[PDB]
Amino acid sequence: VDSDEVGEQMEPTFEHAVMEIYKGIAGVDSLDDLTKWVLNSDLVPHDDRLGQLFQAFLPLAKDLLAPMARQFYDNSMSEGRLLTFAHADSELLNANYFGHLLRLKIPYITEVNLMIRKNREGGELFQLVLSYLYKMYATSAQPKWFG
Amino acid sequence: TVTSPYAPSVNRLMPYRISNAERQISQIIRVMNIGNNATVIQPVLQDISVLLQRISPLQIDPTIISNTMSTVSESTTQTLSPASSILGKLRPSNSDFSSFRVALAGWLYNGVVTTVIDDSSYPKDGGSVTSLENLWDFFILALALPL
Amino acid sequence: VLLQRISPLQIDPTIISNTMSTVSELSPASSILGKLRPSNSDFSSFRVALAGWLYNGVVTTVIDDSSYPKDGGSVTSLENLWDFFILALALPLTTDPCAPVKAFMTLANMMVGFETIPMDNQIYTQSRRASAFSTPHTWPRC
Amino acid sequence: VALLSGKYPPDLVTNVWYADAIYPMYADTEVFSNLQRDVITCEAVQTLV
Amino acid sequence: DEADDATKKQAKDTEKAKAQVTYSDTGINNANELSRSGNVDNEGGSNQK
Amino acid sequence: SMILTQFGPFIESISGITDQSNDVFENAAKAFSMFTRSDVYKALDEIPFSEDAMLPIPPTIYTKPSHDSYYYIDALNRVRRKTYQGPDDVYVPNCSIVELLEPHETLTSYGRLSEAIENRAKDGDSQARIATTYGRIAESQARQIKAPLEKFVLALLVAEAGGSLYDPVLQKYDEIPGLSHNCPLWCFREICRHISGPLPDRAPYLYLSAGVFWLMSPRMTSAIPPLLSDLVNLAILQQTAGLDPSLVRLGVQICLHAAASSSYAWFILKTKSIFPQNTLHSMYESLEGGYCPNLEWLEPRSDYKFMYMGAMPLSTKYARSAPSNDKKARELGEKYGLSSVVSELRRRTKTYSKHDFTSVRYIRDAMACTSGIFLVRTPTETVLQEYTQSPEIKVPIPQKDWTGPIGEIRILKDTTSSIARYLYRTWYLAAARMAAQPRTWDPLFQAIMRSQYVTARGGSGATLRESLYAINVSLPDFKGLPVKAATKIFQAAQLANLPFSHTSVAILADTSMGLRNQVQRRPRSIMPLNVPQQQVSAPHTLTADYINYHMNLSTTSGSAVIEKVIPLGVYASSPPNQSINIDISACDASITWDFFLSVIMAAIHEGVASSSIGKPFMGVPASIVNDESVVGVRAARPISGMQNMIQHLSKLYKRGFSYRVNDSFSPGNDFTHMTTTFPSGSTATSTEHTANNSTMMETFLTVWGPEHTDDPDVLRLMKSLTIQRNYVCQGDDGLMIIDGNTAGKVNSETIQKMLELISKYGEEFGWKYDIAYDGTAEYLKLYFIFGCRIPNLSRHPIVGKERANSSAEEPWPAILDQIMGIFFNGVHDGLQWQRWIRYSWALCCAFSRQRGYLQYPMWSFVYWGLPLVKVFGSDPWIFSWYMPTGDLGMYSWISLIRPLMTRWMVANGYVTDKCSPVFGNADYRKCFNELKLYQGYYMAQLPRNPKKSGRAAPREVREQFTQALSDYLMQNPELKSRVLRGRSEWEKYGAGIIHNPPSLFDVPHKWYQGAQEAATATREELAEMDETLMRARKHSYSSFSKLLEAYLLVKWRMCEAREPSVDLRLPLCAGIDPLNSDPFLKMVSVGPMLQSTRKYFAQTLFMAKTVSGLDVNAIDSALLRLRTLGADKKALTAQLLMVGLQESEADALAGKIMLQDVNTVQLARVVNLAVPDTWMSLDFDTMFKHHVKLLPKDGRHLNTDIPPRMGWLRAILRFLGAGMAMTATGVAVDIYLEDIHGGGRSLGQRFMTWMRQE
Amino acid sequence: AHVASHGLHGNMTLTSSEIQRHITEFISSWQNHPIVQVSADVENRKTAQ
Amino acid sequence: TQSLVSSMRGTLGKLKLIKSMTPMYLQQLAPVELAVIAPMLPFPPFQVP
RNA sequence: UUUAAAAAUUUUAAAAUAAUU
RNA sequence: AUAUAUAUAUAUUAAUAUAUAUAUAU
RNA sequence: AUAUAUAUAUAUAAAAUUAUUUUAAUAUAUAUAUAU
Ligand SMILES: O=c1ccn([C@@H]2O[C@H](COP(=O)(O)OP(=O)(O)OP(=O)(O)O)[C@@H](O)[C@H]2O)c(=O)[nH]1
Ligand SMILES: [Mg+2]
Ligand SMILES: [Mg+2]
Repeated sequence: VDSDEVGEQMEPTFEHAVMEIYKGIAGVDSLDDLTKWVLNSDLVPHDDRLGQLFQAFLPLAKDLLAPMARQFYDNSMSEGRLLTFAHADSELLNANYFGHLLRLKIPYITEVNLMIRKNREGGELFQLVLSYLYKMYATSAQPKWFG
Repeated sequence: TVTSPYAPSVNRLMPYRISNAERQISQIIRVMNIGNNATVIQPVLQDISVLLQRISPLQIDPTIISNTMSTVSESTTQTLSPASSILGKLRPSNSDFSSFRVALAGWLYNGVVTTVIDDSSYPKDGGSVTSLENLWDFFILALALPL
Repeated sequence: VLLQRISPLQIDPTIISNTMSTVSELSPASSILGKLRPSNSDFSSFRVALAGWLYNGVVTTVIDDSSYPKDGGSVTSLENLWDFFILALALPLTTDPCAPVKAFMTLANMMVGFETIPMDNQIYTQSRRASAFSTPHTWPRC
Repeated sequence: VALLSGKYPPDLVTNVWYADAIYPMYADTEVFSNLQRDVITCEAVQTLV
Repeated sequence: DEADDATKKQAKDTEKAKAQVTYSDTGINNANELSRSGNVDNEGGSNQK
Repeated sequence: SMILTQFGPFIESISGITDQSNDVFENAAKAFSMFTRSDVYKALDEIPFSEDAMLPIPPTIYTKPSHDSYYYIDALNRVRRKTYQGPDDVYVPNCSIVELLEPHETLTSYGRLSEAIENRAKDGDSQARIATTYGRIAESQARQIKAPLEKFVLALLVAEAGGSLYDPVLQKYDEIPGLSHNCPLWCFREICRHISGPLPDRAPYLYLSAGVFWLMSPRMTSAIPPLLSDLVNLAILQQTAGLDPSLVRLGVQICLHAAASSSYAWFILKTKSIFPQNTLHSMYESLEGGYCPNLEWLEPRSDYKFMYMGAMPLSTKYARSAPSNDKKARELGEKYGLSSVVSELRRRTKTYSKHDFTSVRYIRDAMACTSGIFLVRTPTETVLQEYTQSPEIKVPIPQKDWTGPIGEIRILKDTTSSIARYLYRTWYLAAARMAAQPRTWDPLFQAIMRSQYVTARGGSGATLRESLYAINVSLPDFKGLPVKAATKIFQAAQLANLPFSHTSVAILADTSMGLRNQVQRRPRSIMPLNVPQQQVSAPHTLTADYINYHMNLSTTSGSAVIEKVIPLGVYASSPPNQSINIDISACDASITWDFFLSVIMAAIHEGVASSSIGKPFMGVPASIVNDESVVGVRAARPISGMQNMIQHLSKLYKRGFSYRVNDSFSPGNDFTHMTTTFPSGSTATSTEHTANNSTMMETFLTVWGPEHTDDPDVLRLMKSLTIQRNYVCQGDDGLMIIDGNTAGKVNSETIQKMLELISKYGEEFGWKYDIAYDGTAEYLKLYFIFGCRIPNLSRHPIVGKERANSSAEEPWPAILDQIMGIFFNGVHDGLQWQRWIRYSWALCCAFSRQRGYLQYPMWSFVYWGLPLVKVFGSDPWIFSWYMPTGDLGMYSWISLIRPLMTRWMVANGYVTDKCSPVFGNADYRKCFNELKLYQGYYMAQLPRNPKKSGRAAPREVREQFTQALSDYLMQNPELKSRVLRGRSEWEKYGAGIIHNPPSLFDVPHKWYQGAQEAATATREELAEMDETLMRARKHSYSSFSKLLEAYLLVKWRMCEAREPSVDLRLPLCAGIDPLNSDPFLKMVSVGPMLQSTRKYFAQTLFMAKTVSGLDVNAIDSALLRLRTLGADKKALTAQLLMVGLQESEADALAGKIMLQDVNTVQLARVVNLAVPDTWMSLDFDTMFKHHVKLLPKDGRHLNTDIPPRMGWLRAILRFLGAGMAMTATGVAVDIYLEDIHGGGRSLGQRFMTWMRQE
Repeated sequence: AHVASHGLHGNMTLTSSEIQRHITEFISSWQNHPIVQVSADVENRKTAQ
Repeated sequence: TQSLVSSMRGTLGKLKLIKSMTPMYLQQLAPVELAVIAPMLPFPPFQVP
């Protein structure tokens, strides 16, 4: 099961739902201005601005993604054993996931792939800020070596 | 410590200063409005009493008297217990310990209020030096009168 | 624990009961052991005090605050007499330098109202705690 | 019984105690308004006379 | 009001719920300070009309 | 007419007219038994109700839709409810019930679920499963009572037939309206009528042991059982509590609106706060006067010592200043159509402007009118609604504030910018100080903590077994044992000879499910953790305990509630002071790994490291693990046993828990569910919750408050508060006292702003504080306003009894305990004393006979505590309920009547030529046998539970079981060496003085029995109890107990009324006012409880701690038998060794035993005289000390003299004085010793022979 | 007390008469207490002034 | 009382001559054990006079 | 010369009733 | 005739669900 | 592949605080006294 499947099956999909998050900020007026207000002229965004953004990103993840996943993973469990991926253990914990929960990790710098790959929804900067938000929604625990 | 500003003012108008005659006259009037009643002056003493209790760092507990008395040795085969008699007659009736603060607040008013000790506190129609429970009454009155 | 596997001594508080159980008769024969005892502290504190002798440069064993007569002795009492006796026996085995002045001021506190002595100021009056002392600057001139 | 049994808290520092026990009663200003009443009382008495 | 607004803007600029460098409610007594409002004109009279 | 013609003598007897007697009692009980439900509803038909009880009933209550549209089926084959409004509508709906029933064979108008539907559902059909789930759940909702409602209604008619009563104190008949103004009875009768219709059978369903049979009528629904239970409760409360009939109407209206809605329990759950929100939380917007208590809290606040200092008058400045409760209350009232009721309450409340008895009675009446039903729903709905909640963590700990891993744990960097650092510091210091204590390193403490959780209650041993099976490890089964199967004793016996690395795989095993309903709250949930999971969670609970008891020290756990917790509310609600009520909503679901458990585990893993460097904890090895906390270094570092356990516990907490749900109400639901909610069955639960509560509040006030608020007022308010002087918490709930300064009550806007700061503080790390600031106290379900406790009568439903399963109830005589409990619950709530006593008389007959019959004489009920009325030709209503229960109570009520008691005997025949010292010449020995006094007095003392006999298991397997259990208990060589040395020393010295000296080898022989009696009783034991009761009834008795005989030699003298101990104008408990004469006089002349006087001779020789398997009785008797005979001290030391103590510790205990001469333990063991339950609220300590005088009134007598070496006798004398004084109605009086027949020395010798014979 | 001392103290039993006796004895003390004598809850015009 | 005074004096007199071996232990065997344990020890002694 | 203070310990392990988290 | 206590003696150990096998019918 | 009757076995429901009540023969026999 792809990692994006549980978020793609929504009328406004999840990433589209979070792209409209710049309205809650005090003033941004556009997604590019959001990516500029968050991290400065490299990655490692401003922690305070990232926190102000996370306080808005969180209710989208607790009230929409968790209820949708709680049904999607049940429907998937009904039709056989499947190997499912996710972006954070909190996704599989809040949505009450059954099975073995294996955290994992890769020996590379994953943040650079978010600039290498091109044809993704929203700018590459938005994909990267989204990855930061998932990493901030992560409930620190040992990822333990994908191999 | 209160603070006042130090700079060119704006010419306030705070009319709060009056002579001594204008104050003694009102004192005479409000003392004339209080003579002989005793239901007009009791609540003032009660209010000052509760204020004294709230401002004072003093506590009251009869456990001090209990522990002090418990160290004297009394015979088990007797008919009179000096330590056990004062402990009995040293518990106030209707369990009110207010009379202390009320007497302490009556010091501010001896021209219109005279705090006397109640007739019930005396030895009930003549004492007798041959009576232990009746000798503790003299002890209590002697300690309590000077206040 | 090393002193445990080594030492031949072994404590027997029944000696106290044997000695006290031959008095005919507030009862002095029922104060130290049967009453005034922590009930959970066995005698590891003893050999911890013994092991503290080797390390008076970094560690300074002192008598706990909770083993004093609780704000005044009042020698008229009996439990406080026993408390004084036990503190006076236990103090010499510690390693802090102010054990003697604490042993003196325990009785000085207990005998307030009966006997008086001149102190150094009005902060460390005779009615202080014996444990509030323990700096060499706080030993009374008297 | 009040005279015989008294006690202070073990952490009593007098200045620190009174510094915040006495503060809340000097933050209200009813005492200053109790003077204009006396002004008007004296004015009324003199006007009647 | 302007001191309060400056404190709030400072809190927003430093991205905190409460600004650390505050311009209002300092320890100083500044009850005589003024500013320029639209209440008074150039003659010194009020600006009701 | 009918009830009168049946039992006029009984009406006369219990109504204080005719002297009571056993014959009228048993005849009335006959009338109760031989009596039918049609007779009940006909008797209800005889009542000519007035217009006052009239009321418009909604007709929609009867025509209801079908159940099919309310349910559906999940993608996981789970039948679950379809919510129509909100995610709360998952309770039983209101639907028809007739189309699913098949006619019962005997009673052709009643029936249960058709077997066709059940079988078709068992085959696997959709509609059949849905219908059977609906039927079973409706039955379970209708089974939540303790007996058939018609029996309670009959008892009510019995009691009320007598009419009004005469007050011996107020000298007048009380004005309580008769049954013709009781609109609950009217609604009950009208609903039963309109449902029955033309059918002859009148009961709409008959409650039975197995299940309920529904009356087959088209006008039937599933809401009727709870509605009828509500109406019965309201009727009984109005008749025995004097509720005014103007608020019972509103209660009945709300119950009707509930029964007319979609679902009943859901409406009652959404509408549970209309009476409190409009009466208690809105009182006194305008004060004019009244008195409130003046308590003063003593200085070392942490110990909870108080002192009452009189009543201070109230004034206008103390009026209510909390924020208004108007807009929200009217919004709630409008959303559900209850706007007229809300407006009526909001109007009637604004007319009380004086803190008075009448206003507190108003609040009590307004709050007794809320329904007291046990809410019920399917288990698969509880598990799917509660366990899906997850924390809402708005400011998580940054990922760059965790070091590398050390096994399963990461450490907080010391330079963290978060707020979790204070949590980490608190738990770290607590763990270090806990582990530093040398007590936690002996085998005895290890063994005590091991045996703490080995109980006879389930622990889901199955999944443990089948998880150990998955790694090819065997386990004994012990085939043929009469012991229960699902018990932690069974698990422990299995897991004796197993290394930790084998059983450690069973730490990740799942847990079974438990359920339990409540009043006005969703059905509880439970999870029992197995033995390994309870073992590995030892450091967590130990550190939580150390925090609760030494470091933070702001809690009421471990303290007596009625001596320390009641006057806390009395102090925190008095007017100058104020109270804020803080609660954490969903506390279990808010404690997870991402904020709390990770920090706590790192803290407990680091703090223990210093003083446990290589040692094993409770049977856990000293494992190793590599760490990466330091950058650039990666080295394997040894750890301890207490750290190995934290490793395993962390790898359990990280994944969450998996619950195996299998409900017996829906066929086809046995799924498994996985949550992150913290369990509610762990040993460490209730302590860590309160530790976290206190820690977060203190870090609040010390750090987070001053760094986010700017106004000087809130800063000065948060700086003057500390958790140890202004905060009290226990588990979830909490309380924050705010003292009043000299200017009066603290300002309201500042307190509000602090409250919203607390609300913002909770959201950063998950918690959701439910804060309530409105001028009333709240703690552990105790309400207070202006220092007046207000009992919540809706929380104690008279008829309600809870049954979270489908198992049948315990057979009679098991219900008499519940009836006595009903009486006592009525006692503690201050009901009208005459009315409540009479109703309890009428109710203790209906539950007295049942099938070759066996009947209780009334004397048994008088022995259990129920106070008499008119026995022996005395005055009506002389005895109060404060008379204790048992021998003391019997002596108390006898000695007050003894002269008349004997002259009546002599006046009807009973005469003999034997001058008894007690009763003179009358022959009590014949009459009391005739009057059935001895019979009841000795039948009451017989147990009413089937004593589970051993079923004679095989010798081989039983020996193996007990041996493996003992091996589990004494696991390390040190305990075994201690006990073996003790046995050797005993056989050297103590051989002969005792034959079976107790040791740590008899613990398994008690665990084995405790596993036995957890099973079900057998018909043999039931018949045995029945025959034993019949035998004990059919003897001929010659005297009371020896203790009561010795008691009856002492006489007393009622001299003077003691001075008042509280003002007669100060309300201290709502409902206890001059209208309630006897409780008022007792309270005002004795005074409330504010002291600590526990343990009136609970002395014993064994002052140490051992395993929970052992008993204090055996060791105490052994030490007493070894100290009275005067053996060598080596015998005492050998006993204390083989009871599992260290050498030095055992010898210190021997010295203890040698001190404290044994004349006191012997009496304490021979006599059983304790303070009864009802005296807990009064000040009995000063009554013992000062107001029961052993020197009689006119001096010495030569009879009351007591020898110098018999001091224990003064104790029993003070007993008898206090009991005889408290039994009589009116005010408590000074009682003086009068005369002891025989003499002081003779009575002392009588007690001394008994003390010696041990 | 007259009628009670009439009645042969050894042969006393409970009675409404005894209840009334104790109640009157009890309420005399509360009536004669001085704070109870001089006290009130509601303010008068003069005290409010 | 004189009885209590005599009992206290007798208790002191007997406690003065209690038969304990801890003092002779401390002076004869304890220092030998400390000296025997001192060399074989992870953290050597650190003393001031 | 006779009398007398006597110990206020615990956290008491399990089974039933009631209150609560 | 019964019961209580005294000394001794003796024996003595204390509801829903599922699985398996038998039988009868299809 | 199934249905019914029978027999056997198995699984399931917790922790804590508070207060009250109960937990040294199992039985018989001889000699002693007493009560009914
Ligand atoms: O059925 C449970 C009820 C609670 N208690 C224990 O009390 C603690 C808290 O109990 P709860 O977590 O159930 O209270 P709550 O959140 O439902 O409060 P509200 O939202 O209704 O306001 C838990 O730790 C649990 O162990 C259990 O012993 N029994
Ligand atoms: Mg709740
Ligand atoms: Mg709760």
